[PDB]
Amino acid sequence: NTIELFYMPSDEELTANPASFTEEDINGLKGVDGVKQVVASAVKSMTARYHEEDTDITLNGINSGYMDVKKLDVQDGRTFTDNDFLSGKRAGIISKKMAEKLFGKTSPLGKIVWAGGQPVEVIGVLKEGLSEMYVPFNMLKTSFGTNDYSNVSVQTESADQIKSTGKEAARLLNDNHGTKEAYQVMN
Repeated sequence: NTIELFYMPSDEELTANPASFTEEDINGLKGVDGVKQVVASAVKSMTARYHEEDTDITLNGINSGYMDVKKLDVQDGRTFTDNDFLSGKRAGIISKKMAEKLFGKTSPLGKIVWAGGQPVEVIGVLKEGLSEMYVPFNMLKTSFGTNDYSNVSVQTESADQIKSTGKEAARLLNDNHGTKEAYQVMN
């Protein structure tokens, strides 16, 4: 019962204005009829570093709805709290693979990993294939200057709402951005 929103401007759209979702967008969507939850992330590739070890990782800056909806399961340590998202703490939850690459069999919990030159305390390792770390989206703003989400889905209350909620959510997006039909769900 989730549907993803995409940004694809038409030629009619591009020649009026020479994938971006704002915080305003994420907050608006939550109030769209039929929306149970908003699933939002900013996905970026970069190197992560601990001591003498380097690996390439996926860093996901997410909102509070993302964990909610995604069956993301922490095996050791803890998951994010709503205040972690609020304050944008320098806190990260890492996959088993990236923990193994950077730490081997040593516990990563409490250690500082440097992602793209930014320090992040590992507060959780996920249940078990990819090297990826999750951090509060608000941490991306201050640390990397990332102020938009790259990927957004909405979860509906029921399956029969997808078509209409999806459409409404897409219109809302277009209206916030002043675009005609750039934002859309699959028809």
